[PDB]
Amino acid sequence: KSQNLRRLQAQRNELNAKVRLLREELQLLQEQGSYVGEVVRAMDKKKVLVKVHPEGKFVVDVDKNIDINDVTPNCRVALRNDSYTLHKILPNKVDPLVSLMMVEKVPDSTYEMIGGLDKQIKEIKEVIELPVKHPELFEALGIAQPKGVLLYGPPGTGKTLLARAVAHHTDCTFIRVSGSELVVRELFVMAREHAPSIIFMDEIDSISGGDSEVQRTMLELLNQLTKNIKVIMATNRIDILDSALLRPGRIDRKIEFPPPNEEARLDILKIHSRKMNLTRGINLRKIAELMPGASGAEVKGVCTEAGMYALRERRVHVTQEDFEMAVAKVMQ
Amino acid sequence: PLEEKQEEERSKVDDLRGTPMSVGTLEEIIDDNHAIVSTSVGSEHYVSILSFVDKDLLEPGCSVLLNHKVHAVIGVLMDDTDPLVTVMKVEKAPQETYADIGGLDNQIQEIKESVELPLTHPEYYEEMGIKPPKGVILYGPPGTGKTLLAKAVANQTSATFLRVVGSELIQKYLGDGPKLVRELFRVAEEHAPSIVFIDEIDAIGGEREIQRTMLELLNQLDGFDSRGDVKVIMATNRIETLDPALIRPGRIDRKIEFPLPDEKTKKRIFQIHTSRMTLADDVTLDDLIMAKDDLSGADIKAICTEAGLMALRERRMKVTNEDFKKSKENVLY
Ligand SMILES: Nc1ncnc2c1ncn2[C@@H]1O[C@H](COP(=O)(O)OP(=O)(O)O)[C@@H](O)[C@H]1O
Ligand SMILES: Nc1ncnc2c1ncn2[C@@H]1O[C@H](COP(=O)(O)OP(=O)(O)O)[C@@H](O)[C@H]1O
Repeated sequence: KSQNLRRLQAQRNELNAKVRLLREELQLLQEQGSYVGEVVRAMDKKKVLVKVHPEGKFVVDVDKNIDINDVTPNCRVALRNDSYTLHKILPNKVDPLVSLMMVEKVPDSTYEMIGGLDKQIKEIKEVIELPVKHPELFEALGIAQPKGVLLYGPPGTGKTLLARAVAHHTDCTFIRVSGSELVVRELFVMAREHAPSIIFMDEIDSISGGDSEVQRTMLELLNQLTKNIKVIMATNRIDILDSALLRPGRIDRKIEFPPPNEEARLDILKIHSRKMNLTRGINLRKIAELMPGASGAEVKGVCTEAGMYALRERRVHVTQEDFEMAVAKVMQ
Repeated sequence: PLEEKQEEERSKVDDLRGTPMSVGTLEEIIDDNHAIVSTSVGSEHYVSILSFVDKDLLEPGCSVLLNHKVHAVIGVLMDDTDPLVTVMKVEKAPQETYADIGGLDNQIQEIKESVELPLTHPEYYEEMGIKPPKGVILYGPPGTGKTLLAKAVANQTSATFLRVVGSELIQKYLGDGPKLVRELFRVAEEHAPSIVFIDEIDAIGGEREIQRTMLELLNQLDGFDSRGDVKVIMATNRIETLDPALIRPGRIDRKIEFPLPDEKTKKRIFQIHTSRMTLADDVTLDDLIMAKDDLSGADIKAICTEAGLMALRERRMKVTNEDFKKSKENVLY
């Protein structure tokens, strides 16, 4: 009876604690609201040098139960409620590059679905994960360092996707400085922090000193250089670029992308056709029959258009002929 | 007991200096007891000063800091938050020596005095009488010594080593450009002594922003005075292109150049890189001296790199000089 009575004591004390923090909860919410902001990190006795959201600066203190030793720069959390003194830490809130990756969301996760390129992936995997994950045979083979790969090919067919895929089999990173819209030399710090990184470029001539300037601008810092960062430049033509890049070896690797032949186009059209429903049998060769100058894209386009040409008749299986009017449509 | 009056600060003074102190950029210093401060908002504030603060960073107006409730100049802006974060003020040096350059020897000797000898033995000149000369240009054909190698070796036995390039000098947005070399020769000037590299200035790709920018490496080089501002070393591939205004053998002093290789440095510079490699049986010069009827300084770097890599695809640290031929056709053919 006393044991069961103390079980009832546990029930009554639990409900009484509920009414504790509800009662002092309704008197509690009459207090203040802490601010929030990124910082440049401390130097001295307490210290922060914050920059709060509306107006970006102050130097504040830190409470006893905060252990100013771990709170590192660009890791926003604050509480200087009224007098301006810290309390605790919050969600790291995605650092800088997390921004220009998710923002330029251009890079689309890719892995091994490259449509019939094996010499190309043998050569880029020869010079993009051997200088990262096995440096030991380079520091005993007498080689200094391989860095910088130029991807010249037709528009399409290997760009932004080979340099994506072998960047993420290796789980390296994939920084793209293609375009300078909203923010050089500061990017190197981010790459250095990542430790290992891969920088990618832009290819515009048609689908004066565009991005060969930054290209070398980071080969000047990259030549003497905290070492496993590998620039990648994609261009449509090898002849259009600078004579300064024509400086063997400034581009330790000139990988070549041909336009796809018959069987490689049945491989890429095999994969993009592995995106959807078809039927009991296609025998995809007749579509590849007129592949003649095609392009990587010229394959994703016709497979989506074959899907839509199956969608127009409210039909749930992509037949043979929707391919034939897809590739027979896009000859424009 | 000299450390007895230090603890009065944290009970009478740090109560003033130690609150949600605000930081606002300082302005025109009215005389000693006051100052004006535009805060973070834009509202000016005729603040007072502090007695115990050892004021040395008054320049109208680097980001001074303030008090929150009352307004003053409570502290100063150590942790400067250095503009041009990534300009290569080298702390971890690269890997080049007096030996691995090994080719052009006259030239590295001349730059070795022209930069290094006012540092490694500065007691020639004032005992002799002359001034030390300013920075050089060192132009050349492409790959003729790595122009940026005899400056890199001029790095690694000296003090700080600040660089620039034609690309950091020119600008897109700008309209307002010649700022880069304002505060590049202001940060450069401040170290006393640091060497500034106008890496490959060649200015190509309206035009008048480039004109004024060149006019400010020109004038901001030599306007009225200079600190220890040797190291203005300019690498160049096109000496006949840039405006001959830089050299008034004042703005740009004594300058040193080179023919591309000779065969003596085809051998002597060929056997530096492959000294790291493992080929030993048929190291040759017949495939090296008259092969390309002069091959750059790099083409031998790329022939060693592409040679060992091309014999490294088939996984052996062996001595094959027929794979070396596939490296030759592979890199320059
Ligand atoms: N071999 C291939 N395998 C898979 N996709 C390819 C291939 N070639 C081209 N593509 C298509 O190209 C697109 C990627 O664009 P990308 O090739 O980077 O442009 P560019 O051709 O300008 O480099 C993808 O949607 C992809 O389906
Ligand atoms: N002892 C040497 N002789 C000739 N060339 C060299 C030597 N050491 C390095 N180099 C090459 O010089 C290049 C860097 O400097 P440089 O040739 O002046 O390039 P650039 O002239 O384009 O600035 C590197 O590619 C390097 O392989």
